[PDB]
Amino acid sequence: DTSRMEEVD
Amino acid sequence: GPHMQAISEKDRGNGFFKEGKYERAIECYTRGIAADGANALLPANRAMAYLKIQKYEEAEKDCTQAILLDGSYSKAFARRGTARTFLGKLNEAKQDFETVLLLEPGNKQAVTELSKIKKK
Repeated sequence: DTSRMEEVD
Repeated sequence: GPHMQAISEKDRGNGFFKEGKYERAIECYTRGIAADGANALLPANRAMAYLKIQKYEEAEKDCTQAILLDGSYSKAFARRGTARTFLGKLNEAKQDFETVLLLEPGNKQAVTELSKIKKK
């Protein structure tokens, strides 16, 4: 799997 | 200590970002980026809030900051390419989405957002 853009910590 | 102080203003701004109070998240992360200025995750969350308030010109800059400190953060490149796409810097965003594909091979955004470029 790979990283999604829309997020914070 | 200095690390825990830079966590506190991150943990604080995240809670405003979850509540949709994106500007208050920007304010908190700014206190951390100004206290420390060496963590890539602080400006990486600040850029997301600038992008939600449609200040893509300002979101681009904080995404570049996360790439100056870390240089390997696929989320920061995906956020810069996305900001540039709505900024009109579509050719500069093409290069950032191609860079996400170096950091994660077959990345779902790095195919799809690079494919949105060609909707001419």
